[PDB]
Amino acid sequence: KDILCRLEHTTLRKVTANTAIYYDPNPQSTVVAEDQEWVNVYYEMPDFDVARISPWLLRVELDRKHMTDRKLTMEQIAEKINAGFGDDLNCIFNDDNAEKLVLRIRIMNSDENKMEVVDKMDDDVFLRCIESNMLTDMTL
Amino acid sequence: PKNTTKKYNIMAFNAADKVNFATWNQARLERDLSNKPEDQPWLLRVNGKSGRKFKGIKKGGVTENTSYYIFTQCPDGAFEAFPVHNWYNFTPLARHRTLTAEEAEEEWERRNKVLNHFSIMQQRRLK
Amino acid sequence: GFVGIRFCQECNNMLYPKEDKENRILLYACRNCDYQQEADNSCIYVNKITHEVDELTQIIADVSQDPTLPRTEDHPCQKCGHKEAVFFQSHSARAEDAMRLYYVCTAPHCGHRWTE
Amino acid sequence: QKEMLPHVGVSDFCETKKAYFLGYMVHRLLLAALGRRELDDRDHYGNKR
Amino acid sequence: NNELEPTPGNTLRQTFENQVNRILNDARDKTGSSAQKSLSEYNNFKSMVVSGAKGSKINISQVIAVVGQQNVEGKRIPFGFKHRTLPHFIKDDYGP
Ligand SMILES: [Zn+2]
Ligand SMILES: [Zn+2]
Repeated sequence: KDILCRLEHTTLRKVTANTAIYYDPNPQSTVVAEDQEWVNVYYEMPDFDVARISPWLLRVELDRKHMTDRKLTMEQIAEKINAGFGDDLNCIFNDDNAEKLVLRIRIMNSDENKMEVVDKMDDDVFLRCIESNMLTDMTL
Repeated sequence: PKNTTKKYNIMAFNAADKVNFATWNQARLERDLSNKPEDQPWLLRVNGKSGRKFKGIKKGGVTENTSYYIFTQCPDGAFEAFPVHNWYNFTPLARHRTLTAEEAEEEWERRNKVLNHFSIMQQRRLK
Repeated sequence: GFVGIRFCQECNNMLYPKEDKENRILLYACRNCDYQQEADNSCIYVNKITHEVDELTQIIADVSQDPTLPRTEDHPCQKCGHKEAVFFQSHSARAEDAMRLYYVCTAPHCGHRWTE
Repeated sequence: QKEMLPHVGVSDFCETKKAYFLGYMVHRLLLAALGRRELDDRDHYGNKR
Repeated sequence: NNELEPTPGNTLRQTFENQVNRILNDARDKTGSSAQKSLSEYNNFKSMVVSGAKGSKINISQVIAVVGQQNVEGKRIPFGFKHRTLPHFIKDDYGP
C-alpha cells in the first residue's frame, strides 16, 4: 500500500475538505477565524518581512481520513506548496494533533523586494486563481 | 357612473426597489417618449431631473384570463368597481449612471480584465 | 457563510469585494455605480469541496404525500410521537457513497426529517 | 420575439414570460450542475411523442 | 443501518451490489445443483447434456430451478422509471 502510494496522482482537490478566502489585515488576531494560537509562530519570520504580506488569507482545510491513508503529511504538503511556487507565496500549518484541519496560504506582496496602473490582478481575484491552479493542477 | 369612460390602470413595482415612500414629492408620468406608436412603454420621472426614473411595460394576460375589477373604499355612501384597462409593471431605469454604449467592443473577459476597473478608468476619461 | 450577494442599494448590480487601501478595512464597493459599503463578514469565497450533511436539508416536507414512497410504522417521529414515517435514500448525484435512509413524518404539518 | 422560445409567446408583450422561462432553463441547468436533480433521459418514453 | 463497510477499493453502492449479486448467484448455483441431482437416468435433458448434443447444465437449471438474475449491460435492471424499475415496485427497492 505505501510503497505504491507513490502513484495515483493525489492532487490537493481530494485531500482538501473546505476552503475560504478571508481578509486579515493584522494576522496577530485572526478575528475572522478561531485559531489565534497558531499566529504565535508569526513571531520570527514568515520567510521575511511581516510588514509586506498581503492581507488576504486563503484558508484551506484538509480532510484527515483522505489524508491518513495516503499518509501524505502536512509537512510534505507544505514542502510542495513551497517548491511548486517558491517564495512568492507562503504557508504555515498546524500540527496533525489539532483535530481541526487547517492550513493557510498568504501572498507575499511580490513588491516585497521593491515597492498604480492596470493590475497584474487584484489580490482578491488572484487568490481565486491560486485556488484553482493549486487545487487541480498541483501534483502532490 | 358606468357612462364615465376614464380607464383605470395598474402601477406595480418590484419589492426590490423602494416604493414611492412619499419621498416622491411631485412627478409621476410620461407615456410616449419611447417612440424610438399608440401603445408604447411609459417612461416615468421623479420631481424633475433629480430622482430615479423608470419604465413600465404592459401585461400580457390581464383580461382574457380573468377580469380584475377594482373595488374601491369610496368614502361616500356607495362603493364602485372599475374594470382595469391594462396592467404594467415598473422597473427602475434610465441608468441613474453612465452607460458604456460603445466600450470599444472589448475582449470578453479573456484578457486580465482587472475588475473594479474599466469604470474607474472611465469617469476619468471625459473629465 | 458568505452572503451570496448583497445587491447595491442604488444601482442593483451585485456589490463585489474591494480593499480600502487608506484605512485597511474590508469593503464591498459596486462597479457600475460608485456606491461603497463596509462589510460585516470577512469571507468572500467559501467552496468546501466535499459536502456536508445537507440531505437532511433539501428534502421538502411535501414528499410525505407521495404514494410511491415506503411507509414504516417503526422508527417513529421525534418531534411528535406520531408513527408512519416515509423514508427514501439520498436521491442526489453525489450519492455520499452511502445508503442513508432519510425519514420524514407523514402526519400533516409536522414535517420533521431525520437520518438514523 | 419570434425565434427564441415561440411557445411561451410571440406577441410584443411577453418579454417577462420569456425571461421567466429562460430563467427556469438556467435554473434547471444549475440544478444539474450542483447535483440536486438528475440528468434527464432520452430513452424514457414519456420524453418521446 | 450504515454498518456496511466498503470492500477495499470500491464505493458503498459497489460493495452492496457485489454482496447482493454474490448471494443471488450462489443461490442460483446451489439451486441448480440440487435440480441436477434431482434427475433420473431416464431423463432426456440429462441424456442430451451428458452426451454433448445440445443444452448446458444451466438450461437443466432454468427449466427446473430459478431462472436467475436478469442482467442488462452488466448490471441489475436499472432505475429507469424515476427511482423504480416498474410502477408496481415502491421507490428505493433494491431487493431481488
Ligand atoms: Zn448601485
Ligand atoms: Zn411527526
